[PDB]
Amino acid sequence: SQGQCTL
Amino acid sequence: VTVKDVNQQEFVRALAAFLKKSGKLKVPEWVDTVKLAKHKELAPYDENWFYTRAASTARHLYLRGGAGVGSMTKIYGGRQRNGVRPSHFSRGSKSVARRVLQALEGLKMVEKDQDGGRKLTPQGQRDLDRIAGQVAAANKK
Amino acid sequence: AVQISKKRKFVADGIFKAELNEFLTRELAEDGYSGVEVRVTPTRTEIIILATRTQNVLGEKGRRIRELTAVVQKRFGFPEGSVELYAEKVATRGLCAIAQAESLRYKLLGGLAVRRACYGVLRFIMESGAKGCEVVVSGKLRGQRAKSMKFVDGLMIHSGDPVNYYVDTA
Amino acid sequence: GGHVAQIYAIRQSISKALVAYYQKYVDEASKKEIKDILIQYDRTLLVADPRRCESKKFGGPGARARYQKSYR
Amino acid sequence: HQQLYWSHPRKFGQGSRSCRVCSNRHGLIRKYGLNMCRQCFRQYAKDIGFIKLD
RNA sequence: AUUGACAGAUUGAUAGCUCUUUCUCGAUUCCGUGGGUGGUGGUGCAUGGCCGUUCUUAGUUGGUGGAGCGAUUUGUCUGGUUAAUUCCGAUAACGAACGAGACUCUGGCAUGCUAACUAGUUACGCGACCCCCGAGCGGUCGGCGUCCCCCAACUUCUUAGAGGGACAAGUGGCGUUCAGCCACCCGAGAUUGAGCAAUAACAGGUCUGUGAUGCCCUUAGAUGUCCGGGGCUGCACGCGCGCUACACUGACUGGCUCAGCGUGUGCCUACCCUGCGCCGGCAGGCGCGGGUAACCCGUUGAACCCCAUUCGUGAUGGGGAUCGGGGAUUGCAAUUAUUCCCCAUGAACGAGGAAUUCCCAGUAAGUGCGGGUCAUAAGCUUGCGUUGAUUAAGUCCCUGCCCUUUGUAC
Ligand SMILES: [Mg+2]
Ligand SMILES: [Zn+2]
Repeated sequence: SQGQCTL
Repeated sequence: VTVKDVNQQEFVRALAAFLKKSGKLKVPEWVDTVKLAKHKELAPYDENWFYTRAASTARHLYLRGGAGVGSMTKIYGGRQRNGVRPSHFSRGSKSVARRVLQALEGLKMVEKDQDGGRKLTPQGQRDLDRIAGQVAAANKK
Repeated sequence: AVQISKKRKFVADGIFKAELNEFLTRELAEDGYSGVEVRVTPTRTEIIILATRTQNVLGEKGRRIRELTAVVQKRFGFPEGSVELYAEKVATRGLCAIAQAESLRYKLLGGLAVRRACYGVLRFIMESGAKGCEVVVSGKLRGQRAKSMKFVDGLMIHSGDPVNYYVDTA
Repeated sequence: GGHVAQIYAIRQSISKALVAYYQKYVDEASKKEIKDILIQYDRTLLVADPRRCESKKFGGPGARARYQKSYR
Repeated sequence: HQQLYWSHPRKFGQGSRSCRVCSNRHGLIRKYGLNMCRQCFRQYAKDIGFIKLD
């Protein structure tokens, strides 16, 4: 939930 | 050819060997019982350090003229490690190479300058150039 | 003084004008002192005193001026006749922020109202002509604890390089 | 300079010395081709890098870093 | 008397080195021999010639 | 009325401060009564001055209009965007203003200008040499001079004055075709770092920064001033920032090649930077000089770094804590070792559980070296360098700030 990947 | 187009390490080694072969450089009484630098923890590892350092010193004097005791001590400074405390810088020693520059004076390759310091004589410059040519010839063949 | 370096000369000189500027602030409290400009010449330097009550500065045929040249000569290591002093008047008194302060100080010494004198010294500035002003008084007055209040109107910018030279503060 | 800095200073020196000579005295068609080859290989042969040392700022040993602090 | 009063050698003394306005013996500055406390120069810096351009 | 003193005893005092002895200056003192003094004593919960944090984010105030009986509010907003109520748009707001911004400080550039012996470059007439026929427009010199000179000019490199260049300008894409965001070419650089930084809230800290200060407090057995010694470092234990290393990319020995900011002989203040030469194993000492400074240190020949030898996984020359002896250093003085130089004893230290901090480009980090401190000095601090990479161009998952909707006797 840390914006690591890019439902 | 000049001394620039030859390897500095091999030129110093060749000049040190030439000084050993001649055996006319003045040798102080304290031969192998003193340290070359203040920062060192041990005596010099190999003998003929007097000849090798005199070989390098003559090369530094060739590049830059008018160099005295204060100039030389800046050049040969060493990384002084004081153990627990942060390490600092230590200048080169004084007395030992004063015997070296008296040795060069005895061999007639240095001359006192007009304002101070020692400057290369024709005899010293000629010797440094021919050994440089021999070094280049040896490297080529 | 034939062997003096520039860096220490200007360092002693900057504190030289500062020493006189502070001393004349302490001295001419009732003369409306604002500041001093120093002209330096090899022959004979001159120093000007900026104040509003120039008549009181003279006193009696320059009694205060003549006594001031003597103490400056005796103290600051200057020979006889090497330093001369003059008195000038502030061109725009209202825009000299020091002036409105030394009027307020003597109003506080008299015992005038805190708000009325702040608005009075305020109202004196736009009639002279100014873009903005802000006077703040903080501290204790006939009571406990210390209160700070401000009195500002007009365009009054605090932030930026222009505030360095467009703003005079005391 | 330094050691890597001085080597690159000398390397860029001879490259733009050849470019300047090939600009002023010989055909400019070859001046364009040698410049194009130099740019194709590495642009740093001609450009001076803008990046310089960044002044330290108080509160930490490095310019950007901070001196490690604890609440207790 | 004269051999005891102020008989302590005044030279080479830090406290005896005191600012010419504040007479304080902590945090003296002697760059160009300025004889000026750090905070006292803080307030007169714009007067002496020092301005925080950087 | 006083002040000072030799002599013998105490006291550490060659301190008439005291005890016996007497001498010397003379209205300047002394004794009581009022009354200022001084304080690095206390109060920062009296404070004035400042700095810091909420905050270095994006947030705050009139005139005229609109909503209200009114205190007041809209102006400052569903939405999109930016680091940013900045900007764009629906819109009762329009003009504005404060704060970002903008401005100011240092480095990024023309073969642009002005002109700089307190600097260099190219040559000029030399000398020292190197090969070699006398060779060659040969190759180096920071060795000579081109301010009493005709024995030449110029500023590219060393810096000091002024001007544009980088403004999302040009192409493409996303975007309510608007603000704005990204790829790209030419470009010294397509986000280069810093100072100031709106009102106000801190019972924020400083009375030990001033002859800035209120009040109280010891004032002649002073909490003043004067001297001396002792500790501010003590030591069982816990806490912060930090340095040294736990090794082989290592360390030792010898050689080789590069640095800039910058202080450098002082009113009271004696105390500066150092060069050259000699003596000494080393800190160090002696004689001779330059610099009040682009002129001397200094072409600041600094350190891992580049090369060659040794040790080779052994708490192993490395890690070097603690102790002894010898000597110079600085001042009056070094013991309760300022520090430094040589021989010495030579413990832990196999990268350390939780649990946190700082860091995105010349960054971190290594590694030094200046200035602040100083009689002598740094393991502190601010800066200047040389070497010098990956990680991400994202969110609020954990800890906190901002905005609105806003319960709320606060
Ligand atoms: Mg002080
Ligand atoms: Zn002072």
